[PDB]
Amino acid sequence: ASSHKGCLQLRDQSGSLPCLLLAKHSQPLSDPRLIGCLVRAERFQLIVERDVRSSFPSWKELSMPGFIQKQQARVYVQFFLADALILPVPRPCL
Amino acid sequence: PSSGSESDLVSLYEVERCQQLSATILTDHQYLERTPLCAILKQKAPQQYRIRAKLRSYKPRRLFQSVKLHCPKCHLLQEVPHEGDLDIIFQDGATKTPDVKLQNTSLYDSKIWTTKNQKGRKVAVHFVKNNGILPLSNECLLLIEGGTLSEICKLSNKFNSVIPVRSGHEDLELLDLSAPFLIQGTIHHYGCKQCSSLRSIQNLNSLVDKTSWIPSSVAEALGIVPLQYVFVMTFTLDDGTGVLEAYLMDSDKFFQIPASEVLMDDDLQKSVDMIMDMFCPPGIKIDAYPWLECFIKSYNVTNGTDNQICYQIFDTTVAEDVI
Amino acid sequence: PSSEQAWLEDAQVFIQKTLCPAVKEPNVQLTPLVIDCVKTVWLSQGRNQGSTLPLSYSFVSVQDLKTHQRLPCCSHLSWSSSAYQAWAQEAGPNGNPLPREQLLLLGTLTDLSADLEQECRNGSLYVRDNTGVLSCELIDLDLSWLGHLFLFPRWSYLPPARWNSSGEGHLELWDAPVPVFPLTISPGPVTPIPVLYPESASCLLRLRNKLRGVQRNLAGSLVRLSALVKSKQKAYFILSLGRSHPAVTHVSIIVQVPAQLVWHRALRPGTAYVLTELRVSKIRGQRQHVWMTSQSSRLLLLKPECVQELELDPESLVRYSRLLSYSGAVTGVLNEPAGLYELDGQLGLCLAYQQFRGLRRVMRPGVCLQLQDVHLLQSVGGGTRRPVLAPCLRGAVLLQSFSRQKPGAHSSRQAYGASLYEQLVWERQLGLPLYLWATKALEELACKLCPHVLRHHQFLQHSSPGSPSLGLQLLAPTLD
Amino acid sequence: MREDQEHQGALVCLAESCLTLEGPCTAPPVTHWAASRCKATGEAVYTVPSSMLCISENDQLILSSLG
Ligand SMILES: [Zn+2]
Repeated sequence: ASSHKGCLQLRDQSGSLPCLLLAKHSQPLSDPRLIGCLVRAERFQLIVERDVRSSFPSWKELSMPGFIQKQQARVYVQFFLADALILPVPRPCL
Repeated sequence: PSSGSESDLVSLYEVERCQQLSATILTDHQYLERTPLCAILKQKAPQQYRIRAKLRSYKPRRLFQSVKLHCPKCHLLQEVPHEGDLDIIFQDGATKTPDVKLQNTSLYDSKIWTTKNQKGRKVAVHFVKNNGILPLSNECLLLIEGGTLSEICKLSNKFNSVIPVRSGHEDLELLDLSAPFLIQGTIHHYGCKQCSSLRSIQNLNSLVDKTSWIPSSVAEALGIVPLQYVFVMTFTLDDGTGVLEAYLMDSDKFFQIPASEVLMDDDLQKSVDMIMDMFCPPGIKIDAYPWLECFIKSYNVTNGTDNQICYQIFDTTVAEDVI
Repeated sequence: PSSEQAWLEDAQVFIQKTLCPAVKEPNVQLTPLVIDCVKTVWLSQGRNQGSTLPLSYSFVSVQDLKTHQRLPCCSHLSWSSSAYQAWAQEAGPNGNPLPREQLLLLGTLTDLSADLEQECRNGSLYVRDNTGVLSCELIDLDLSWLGHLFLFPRWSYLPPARWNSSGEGHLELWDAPVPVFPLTISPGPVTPIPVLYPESASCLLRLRNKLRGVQRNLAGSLVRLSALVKSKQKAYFILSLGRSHPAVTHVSIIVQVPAQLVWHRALRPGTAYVLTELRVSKIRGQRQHVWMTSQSSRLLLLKPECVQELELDPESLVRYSRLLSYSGAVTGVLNEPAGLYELDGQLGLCLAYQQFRGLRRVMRPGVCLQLQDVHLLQSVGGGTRRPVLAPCLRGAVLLQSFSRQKPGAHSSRQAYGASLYEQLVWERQLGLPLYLWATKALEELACKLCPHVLRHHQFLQHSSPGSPSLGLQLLAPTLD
Repeated sequence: MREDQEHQGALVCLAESCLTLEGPCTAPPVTHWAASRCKATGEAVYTVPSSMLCISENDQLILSSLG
């Protein structure tokens, strides 16, 4: 659970990826005990949200590229906790 | 800036006790309680502290600039000469004429050559003798005048250790302390001109022995203050509570790499580059930079009249498994 | 005293104390013997162009070496850096060599390990002096040398490895040892030994009933042999002799007495041998019987006057291994703790399905080897490109030559976790085309987690009831 | 004199075989940092005054006094 925005983030080498759990269909995740662990997920979905802000004059130009002004792209995942597996990193020690 | 305003938040540090494992261990003063960086800033200097941080950045990034020569007697760093400098020194010896009374003595004997095609360069070699007798190669101290840096280096890879010299009217003398006062295989020894008061080769008679040729011993005999090899760098130690810019200045402690040989051995250079790019991986966010625990001291400076308060690292080494 | 005389008196002290065996006084009569050995090998060069006594070289004990040294080192005894290079870089081009060092090694040679909890045979071999004991490896070994005391020429030491707990180096040898003890000429088997020839012997391997009268000895050319197999207590390895080849019959045999285990190191294929004082056994469910060694068995080489012959698919990817035998040189490593190697680069080479452990501490680029009866597979799993050899117990691995190349660097990313790959193979019993991928996976997980979120020797440790290995749990659902 | 001349000649052989007796000079091997420095030559090198690096022996004293 990240300090800046609360949003549950997945973090591993090279960076991070936001996520959106759900305990089970139509019920939310509910115990803090689950922060810290490893979750192995294989039946999941990957999303995007293109936030283009082009400036096309007419429908004609839609055939061309020379009118887009900006671009961004949210990206994140979502899955139930009936599918993924939780693994508790055994408290690291020598 | 649309995404810049968010990056200004997304790149922030996080807190002070994560899951991930430290990257450095302090060898001493482990009993010391962790002191937040902010708490330190609000206090006077000097003082000892034990902290945890992440290297937000480090200097110099161009890591071939991370080693220095240091003279302890006058505690003042010294830049390392270049090979071009050594060549500018040695070039003046290539044209010198050997003297007959400097050839064979009770202490050293010689052999001469004239290298062809090399503008008529003159070269002379002298072999120091133990108790009047030439010792085996592993203990054979050899002297050169007219040899180039590469030649004296390759020759020092073979003999015990070698001293560049020139024809002194009384006796052989170091041609220039800008050149090595002793080159020992991969180690070029340099001295502080401001603190040295050198002597001639005959003064090797002051040595306790003529077989070990300990660089310190021969330096003292030739009246030269040997310079120390050290790593020196400064690091941006971020803690979230605050960010601190300390100094590093040591020989073979933290890195566990010989600052004396790292310049001439490529494996060590690969190793140090790996270590620094591991503490500070290229490009990715400090969000993924590893924690670094260490022990630091604080002190005053006043080089600009007053304050210039500063911090230096001590008694800390990279963990074993993360090398 | 003179330089040569000082060298000689130093050698005198060294012999007396470091070398002179506890069984015999610090006898000075030994010193001329070793002096003659060093003189012989040194002057017989001619190229030495040296003093009568090689003053440049020096004397080093086992314990001395053990404490002091930790680099790889080569005593290419009595050779110049030119001749050294000519030998070292014959394993080239760019074969990163051992260093040339002027040391002399003198010691007793035995199979007996330094441990006395048992006999501790384990097919192991060792050098022993008054100071310490150290294990060794020896190409084209001669067993007669057991128990004898020698000078060792052209010898090399490999240091222990950072990852390794036992922290033991080992010796490698390039030429026969010279005994300090004067030539111990001894007689041989004059009488033609009564042995069963391979046809009658094999008929007996089928008809175990007829083992009477004809002496329980054997002879023939070694056609087939296993690697040295180990049970949890028993250790053994199987061999087979043929009258010729292609021959109608071959006589399979098993060595199994612990004291005899060392025998395994000596034999070589094709060469013809003689075995003695045997029986035939019926191992559990192994209906094709084999000859076996007794408390009194002995093994010997075969010689004409020394024998007395005695006669009474794209649609179904299930694909086939091609049995063969091969030789060459490895040229790299792809995963030392698991066991993958590149034979001349052209052909993949695993080694997992052996007991294997004995080969680890040797195997490195520039090693020359021979394989007998070894499966070859193609189009293997994990999308891997090259073909792959993969010895198995019914085969055996043989050294052609030690490598002049020194070992490479340590790095936790590469060096750890052998026990885990091994545990997979033997507890789960995968098939190689799945094992290749079951490597590439853990090689990708330890690229995310380790060392930062978790260190190798926590992640890859062999799973134990006291704790499951994360390097096993993560794979389990896909694997099982 | 055989041994003495042999020894002095070994020394002289090392020396002469190392000496460029004739012909032009040659380039020795160069390591990563050395070649990189040479390529970067023209760069102003990172450096720090020794004052900022604990020239204050008084602070050193009262520091070592601390427990
Ligand atoms: Zn100075």
